[PDB]
Amino acid sequence: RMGTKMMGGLGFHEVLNNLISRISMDHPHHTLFIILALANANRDEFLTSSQLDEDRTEAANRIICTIRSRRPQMVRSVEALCDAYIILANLDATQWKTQRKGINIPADQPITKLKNLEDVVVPTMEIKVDHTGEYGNLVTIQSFKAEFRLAGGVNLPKIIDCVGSDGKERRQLVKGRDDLRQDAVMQQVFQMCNTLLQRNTETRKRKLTICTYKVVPLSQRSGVLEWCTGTVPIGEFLVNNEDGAHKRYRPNDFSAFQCQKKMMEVQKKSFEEKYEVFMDVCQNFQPVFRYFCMEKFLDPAIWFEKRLAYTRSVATSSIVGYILGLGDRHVQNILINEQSAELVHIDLGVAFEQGKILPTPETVPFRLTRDIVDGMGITGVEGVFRRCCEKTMEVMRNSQETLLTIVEVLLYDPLFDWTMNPLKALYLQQRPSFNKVAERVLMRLQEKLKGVEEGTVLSVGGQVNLLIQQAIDPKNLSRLFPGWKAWV
Amino acid sequence: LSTHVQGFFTSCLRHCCLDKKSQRTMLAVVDYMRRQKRPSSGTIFNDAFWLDLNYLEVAKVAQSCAAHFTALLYAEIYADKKSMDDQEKRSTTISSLSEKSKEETGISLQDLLLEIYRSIGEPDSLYGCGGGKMLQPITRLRTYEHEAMWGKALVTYDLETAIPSSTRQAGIIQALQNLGLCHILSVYLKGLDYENKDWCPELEELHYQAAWRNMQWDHCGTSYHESLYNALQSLRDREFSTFYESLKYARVKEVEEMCKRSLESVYSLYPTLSRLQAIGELESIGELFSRSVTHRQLSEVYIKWQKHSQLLKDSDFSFQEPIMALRTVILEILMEKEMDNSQRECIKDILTKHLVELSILARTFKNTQLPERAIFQIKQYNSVSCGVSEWQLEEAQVFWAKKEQSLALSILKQMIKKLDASCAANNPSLKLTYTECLRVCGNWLAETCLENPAVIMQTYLEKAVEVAGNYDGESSDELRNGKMKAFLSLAR
Amino acid sequence: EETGISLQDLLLEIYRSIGEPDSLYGCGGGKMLQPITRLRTYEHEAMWGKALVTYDLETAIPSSTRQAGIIQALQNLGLCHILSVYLKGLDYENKDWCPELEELHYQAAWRNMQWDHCGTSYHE
Amino acid sequence: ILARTFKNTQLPERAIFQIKQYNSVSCGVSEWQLEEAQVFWAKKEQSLALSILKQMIKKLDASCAANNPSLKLTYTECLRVCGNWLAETCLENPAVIMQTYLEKAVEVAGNYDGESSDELRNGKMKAFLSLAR
Amino acid sequence: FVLRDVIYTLIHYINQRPSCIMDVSLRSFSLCCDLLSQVCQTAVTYCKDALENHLHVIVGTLIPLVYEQVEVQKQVLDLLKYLVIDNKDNENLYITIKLLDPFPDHVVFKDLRITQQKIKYSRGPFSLLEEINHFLSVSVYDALPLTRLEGLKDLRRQLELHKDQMVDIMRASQDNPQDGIMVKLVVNLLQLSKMAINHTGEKEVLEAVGSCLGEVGPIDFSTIAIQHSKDASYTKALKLFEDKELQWTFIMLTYLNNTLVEDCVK
Ligand SMILES: Nc1ncnc2c1ncn2[C@@H]1O[C@H](COP(=O)(O)OP(=O)(O)NP(=O)(O)O)[C@@H](O)[C@H]1O
Ligand SMILES: [Mg+2]
Repeated sequence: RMGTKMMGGLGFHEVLNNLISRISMDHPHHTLFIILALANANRDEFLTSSQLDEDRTEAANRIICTIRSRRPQMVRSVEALCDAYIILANLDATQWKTQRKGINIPADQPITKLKNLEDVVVPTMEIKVDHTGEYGNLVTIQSFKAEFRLAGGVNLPKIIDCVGSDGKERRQLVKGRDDLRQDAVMQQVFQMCNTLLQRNTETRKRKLTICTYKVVPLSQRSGVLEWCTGTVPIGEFLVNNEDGAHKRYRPNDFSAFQCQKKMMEVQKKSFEEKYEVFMDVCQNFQPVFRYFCMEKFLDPAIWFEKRLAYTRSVATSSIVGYILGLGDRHVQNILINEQSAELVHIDLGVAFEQGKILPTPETVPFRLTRDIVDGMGITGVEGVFRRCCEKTMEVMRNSQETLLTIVEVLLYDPLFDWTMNPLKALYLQQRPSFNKVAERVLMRLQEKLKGVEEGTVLSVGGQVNLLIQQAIDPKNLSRLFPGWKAWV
Repeated sequence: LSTHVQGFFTSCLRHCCLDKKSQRTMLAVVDYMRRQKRPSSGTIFNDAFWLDLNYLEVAKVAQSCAAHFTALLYAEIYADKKSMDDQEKRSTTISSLSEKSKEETGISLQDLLLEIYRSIGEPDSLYGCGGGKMLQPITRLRTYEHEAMWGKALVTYDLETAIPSSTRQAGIIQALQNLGLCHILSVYLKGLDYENKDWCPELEELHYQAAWRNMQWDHCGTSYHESLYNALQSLRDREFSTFYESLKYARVKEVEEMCKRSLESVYSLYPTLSRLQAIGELESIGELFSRSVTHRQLSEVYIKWQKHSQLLKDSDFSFQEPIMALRTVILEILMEKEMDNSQRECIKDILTKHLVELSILARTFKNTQLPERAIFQIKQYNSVSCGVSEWQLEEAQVFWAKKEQSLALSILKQMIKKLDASCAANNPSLKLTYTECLRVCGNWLAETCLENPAVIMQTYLEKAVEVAGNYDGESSDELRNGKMKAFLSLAR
Repeated sequence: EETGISLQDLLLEIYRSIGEPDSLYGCGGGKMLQPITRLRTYEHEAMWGKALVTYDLETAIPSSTRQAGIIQALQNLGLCHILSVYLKGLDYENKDWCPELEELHYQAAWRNMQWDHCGTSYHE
Repeated sequence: ILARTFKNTQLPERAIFQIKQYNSVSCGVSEWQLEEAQVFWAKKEQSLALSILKQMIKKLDASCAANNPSLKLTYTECLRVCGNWLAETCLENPAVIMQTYLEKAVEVAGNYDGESSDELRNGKMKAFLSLAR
Repeated sequence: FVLRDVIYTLIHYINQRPSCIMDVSLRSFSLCCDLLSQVCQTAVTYCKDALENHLHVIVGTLIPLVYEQVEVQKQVLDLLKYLVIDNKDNENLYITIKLLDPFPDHVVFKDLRITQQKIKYSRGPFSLLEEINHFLSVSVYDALPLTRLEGLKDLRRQLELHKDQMVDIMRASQDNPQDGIMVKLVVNLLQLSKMAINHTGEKEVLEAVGSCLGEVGPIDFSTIAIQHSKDASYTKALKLFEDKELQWTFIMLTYLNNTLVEDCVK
């Protein structure tokens, strides 16, 4: 909201600038990267629009100068670190697409040169807030490793290792040609939902939380985020062609490739043919996710604890994502922690039921496919999952006012590009007035928080039952995009 | 090896093997073999079948040997193997698998799963395996007790007669106690003793529990509640040696009874920990009762009790209620016993605070009869004065929780009128009560739509803010909290 | 303070005598907190659990009406076995027998088909 | 039924217990089992009522073969009430509710051709109204 | 091996003895005590780290011995003073002196208690978490419940007057409740109580455990399955061997070595 047009004795912009300056000076480690990203919105083309953008850039530059006046060393060194990060992101690295061993970082990159930045806390870490202004004994960046790994994708992000003051490595994912501000905002909402869950006894006793990771956008088209070490994509564990769980445990069933091909063939056909093909595929494709906890945790007590944690994580994530209208929950967008068996949701670009606007609309509130339920045990959705879903929905309903206020603050953020556009819709599904929309989304969220679904008021249990029935309905799953992999 | 091991495991359930040590040895053999990789390339599920085992019988034996997690894992393995075998043969939910297992090996999978989940003690998992014996009265009563549906449990216990008399009477007594009904419970126990001469130990324990909870001091191996009653009676009689002896015996008995269990689930420890904490609190109060009693010692004892209650904020109500009841009995004994120094007012205030805390705790756990009983106990020792007290506000809150809005509003309005007539910005203690009463009355009137917004804002909310702030009784923490709450209500 | 008669109490008694159910809510402001009025409200609304709890709790109520209300609340909730054991304990605890308790005992005896329990009243 | 109408739940349970004292469970179900399911529904115990009604429906389907005129009304009412309860609780998708319960109740009431009755006419009217709704 | 065998043989001789002591029994007892003292002195003099593994059992055996006749009491106190007081400056023995169980509150134990408490508190004052950690670390040494009795009392004091720090402890254990220190302490106390069953002075140990468990009531531990303390050294030793036969050999050798300190001669 920073600007320059209405500065004055009682102007909004001057008061906002003073408040933001005070916040930045009291807590530089929580605000410097944000303000620099605002100031470095168009740094990408520099290294290699509207009046609002220029006003925001000028105000951010003013805040940077004011911060630098009292503490110049940290500002200069953080600027150098951000420049090195953006330069590393802009690296093409198209030749090493086939290599998975670790590519040595070129000596030209400035990230290799910089060592011992005592004034820079690691951006990936979560910095605890102390009310006393002094910050001390914080883990600062010491150096970076000389090797970077390549992650699969259309545009290849880079996995780097940062060695901090304590000498312990932390893996970071550097991305370019993509916007990370949406992910950071969604992480903020996830943190607020976790705080709401913590302060209620019913959900605190069950330890219901949403797994979160730190995202730091460095420009309008680049960023660095926390790499969730010890996690594997659920699709990688399940339907990997070489040593996937489906291939290992059910050799005589359909291969994942066969199911995918059969699903694509029926795409341009009638709905009845889609449903019958989906049923035939599900007949020859049985879930095997229950073997995830069995093969990793041989001790029965640890196995039971990990399975319970997995089920609780699935329930909490499903309810929270339904409240926020999270979409694009395909197998590569969900990771599972190998140590704790808890689910982490990534790629949060699609939310607030924008996925229903897609060419092939998403007909499910969340992902509750056969493998997800099979991972819950012999009882399935009954028992822990349904009760935890009811508890999470009860907490959500009890905090509808605060949640609605937070989403109101989100939706009117000028820099939050949450609405669906044709280019984004086409990129999501490829094959070989704003105020009106915001008000509609807010009213839909209000209806969800009050338990109104189809014009009828439902209890927490009834709403949970309706959501589970919609999520597990084969008719809805048969209509989904093949990339969603509803049969997995 | 497969046929002989299967024969051994079926011998355990024939009911022949009846020695727990041999069953544990063979279960250890199975557990070790489960973790080894077979020479042929395969998965962990294949590694689970070094021998052609029937894992349902092994799971039943493990449950008999109190290996609940192992039994659950073996039941899951058996279900998976049965499904795979059925699919291979053809080239079914839990109920169908249970029917087939019952007609093949004689063990119902659903019943075994329900027993395993009951043994584990995880509350939500009890809803997963429900389809079996839903209509059976025992399962219904267990569900009612788990959900604290004490009225439904009492009705079902009274109705069903095929249940054995001992457990039926135990459930009736528990349901009566959990709903208050102390006089009804005492008369029921008297009638039961009239109708039967034979006395079973569990009914004796329940009778002793009712005797000490209701302060019936003429009711007089030793059990826990008998030991508690004897210790309380000795404390009243100032018999301290036998008091300490009985407390020590009860402590040793509790620990010994805990030692003979499986020690596999954390939920098995909580009742023992609650009993031991109650015994420790009684023992601590014993020393204070022995020597002279002063304001400072009572204050420190109550502060320690409040700290331990804060440590127990996440515990279940079933583990906190006995401690609160024992604290109430201890305080009432302390007040009732010889006090000629006129400093029984300190115990009166301490007991009032304790009963307000108990009412708040019972309200938090959706219980309404216990707060009413606590309010009655408060009114027994207290009266209505010009300077109102916090227990009247607590009573109004209790009546609100009972879905009796008119009564709570009337009580709060009378409280506000009395405070306005009495207080003139002179009593710092009355300030917080006045502000909270005004704020709560305004919030309730807003919620019920019984008053227009203008009157609610003029008379209650801004008035609460003005009382909290313009009185200028600053330099306090509770005042800061009350000011924050009033500001938030007015802002909302 | 002038004539010694409370208008609100008189109105409440008149409306109770008339027996019109809704009119009982018109004059409520008097003696809302009194246990007798609360118990009458609970009985009028068939809140038998609340009536039973309040009857058990409050002791200043005379024993005869307290026991009558307890028995009525127990009967209206079923609880035939509990009611019978309560009556047995009550007879154990007291030798003097008032006529209303005798009528209630006879009512419980015929309702529960206790045929060994044996001016005459209706239930007798 | 009368105690349920007056918002009383303990008396219907006692009456159901008294019924079960003298009666048992047979292949040809009776109306008191449906009444017990209704009582459990009035107790806000929806899972128990649904389980009882589904067991009733399964037993009726296994036993009856459009042969008993008395069982026809019970079967139709059980199917209609189960469909309505499943619709109210949102525990089943509309397609299964319509295929298995509502149209099935209409078919049982009408295609069996056990006409010339008043209770049959009332049951047919209720099933038609439920399907229409 | 000879050192360990001699100490364990003498300890077994001392532990089992007639309640009534005659002249020949007293002479045999004095001979055992003298031989134990001579062996301890020689081993300490010529090998500083010789007693780092056998000090705990020797002290636990000698402690009940002072509640006896004066003649044997003189020898037992002389041996205890030589082991503890006379070798406080010894660097290889100072580590193991810190970890032994506290001595009972008695006038005869005044000097030994003072020395041991200073050796324990030389670094500084102890917090509640530090006290619990020390109590848990002492456990792994000797499987004799009665020897721990005094330590139990000490714990019951701290949990009585450091309840404020228990809130901070539970808060610190919230994120990872599987290895919460309080549930670990409860499980260790219950294991100790199980060990005390069917042993001399079991009621006192049970009462101490009951008091300790009454100090920490039914606190929600946020965990379902009880985990037992497992030896990390054993696990690391197992990681070394890849062959199944080598792991079997290691397990059998560990069992055989652990059985060598048993009273039975066969
Ligand atoms: N925060 C993270 N922690 C761990 N692994 C991650 C994380 N984010 C992404 N990955 C991995 O990197 C892969 C690439 O995913 P992503 O970063 O979303 O790029 P993408 O697949 O192209 N989706 P997008 O870039 O938004 O079009 C994922 O499939 C994961 O295996
Ligand atoms: Mg992706």
